[PDB]
Amino acid sequence: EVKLVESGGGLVAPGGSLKLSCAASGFTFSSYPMSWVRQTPEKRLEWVAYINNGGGNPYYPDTVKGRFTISRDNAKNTLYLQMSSLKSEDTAIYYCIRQYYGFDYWGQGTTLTVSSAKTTPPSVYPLAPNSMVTLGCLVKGYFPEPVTVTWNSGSLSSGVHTFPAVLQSDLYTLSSSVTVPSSTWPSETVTCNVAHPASSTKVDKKIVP
Amino acid sequence: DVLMTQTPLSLPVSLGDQASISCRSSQTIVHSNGKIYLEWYLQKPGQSPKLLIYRVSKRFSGVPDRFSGSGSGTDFTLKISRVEAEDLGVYYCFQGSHVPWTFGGGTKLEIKRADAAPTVSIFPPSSEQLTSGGASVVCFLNNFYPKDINVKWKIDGSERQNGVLNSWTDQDSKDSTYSMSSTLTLTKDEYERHNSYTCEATHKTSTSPIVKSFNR
Amino acid sequence: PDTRPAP
Ligand SMILES: *[C@H]1O[C@H](CO)[C@H](O)[C@H](O)[C@H]1NC(C)=O
Repeated sequence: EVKLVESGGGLVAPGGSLKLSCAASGFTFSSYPMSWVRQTPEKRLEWVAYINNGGGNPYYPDTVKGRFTISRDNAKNTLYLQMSSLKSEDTAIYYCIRQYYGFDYWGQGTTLTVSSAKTTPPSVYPLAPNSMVTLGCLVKGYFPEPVTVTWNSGSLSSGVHTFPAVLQSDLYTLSSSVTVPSSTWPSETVTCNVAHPASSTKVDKKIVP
Repeated sequence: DVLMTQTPLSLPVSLGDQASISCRSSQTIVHSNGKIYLEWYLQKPGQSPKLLIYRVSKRFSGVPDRFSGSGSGTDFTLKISRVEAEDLGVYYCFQGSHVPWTFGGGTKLEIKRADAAPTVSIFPPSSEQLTSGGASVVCFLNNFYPKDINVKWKIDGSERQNGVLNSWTDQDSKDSTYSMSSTLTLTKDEYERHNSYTCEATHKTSTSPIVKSFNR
Repeated sequence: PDTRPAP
């Protein structure tokens, strides 16, 4: 199936260190070289590391050379990226990649934020008010990004879109909208599930009329 | 380093029509072995990038026939022959011939569709937030096109501009629309000194605003 | 042959 699952992201002070992990499955891990690519808040893509199938030829751009270290454990089917002397410019989503023809398969990514600020978990507020009804969730006052918002633990996938977070006064706020048939609600329960990994926090808010 | 420069920055296109995305390198990008490692990646809203094309013109497995890459020297091109709504997102070129490997800046592909009016919903503050001392009033303007839209907040019939925060989605791949939310933030003390709250959306689909209100 | 060469 080929699945790559990154982990270890979060908030780090300037000058600090942090190591990312990536769980590889669905293929013969030891046969393929691997790369890390990062995407900055400006949505620019930067390649940051390469390593061959056997764990050799570690290569880096000069922007992270001497600070970043790629490594792998072919027994555990894991790829690592140790970081140190972190700067503001390292803040990004970091993607694990199985490489062959090009960057063939990308993980979903894990987020590093380099900042002196402190972690703040979100407050989550329900939004409640015809054959079709629109409900919502207000996710207010968190730092850093990201949060993931899901509805009924994933069951409600259609009729859902989440608005980009905006920074005001050093905290993020976003909203998520879901639309269901009037029959569906409040006859049956509709719950907003918010995850903030940097604070290791999960909130479940039911939408009551 | 090799600089990869993309053209245009944004590209509007109708369904079934053709799109062309240009890439320009700051130098030749032929590897020591004589081959050119120019790659095309597509990042759809909310997703990781995905490979479409490597070696200038070779489609990665699964990529439909309508994606075609070409070029040499410093000029390279991606063509999409019959754009489908699912093709929207940001396209990146990439050179893998010389180190450091480098990406272009990206070209956003936008789908043109028929003008569509928003579906407006206004929401009052929750009791949970009112206990924290704050009071956000929220308005969703959902599933409209084109992206540009105006929202006006009114408190007891009077316009209110300060404390408003608006946020647009990326284009939806299913229906090719946009949505946006408007959040008016007030203190608890201020919210309870008034009763009538209104958001009205003005869109090019009507000179008449779409008005939604609540009391208390 | 088609794979991107190592750095
Ligand atoms: C491309 O990568 C593969 C995967 O290991 C092999 O190393 C192959 O030798 C490479 N091909 C070229 C042209 O260097």
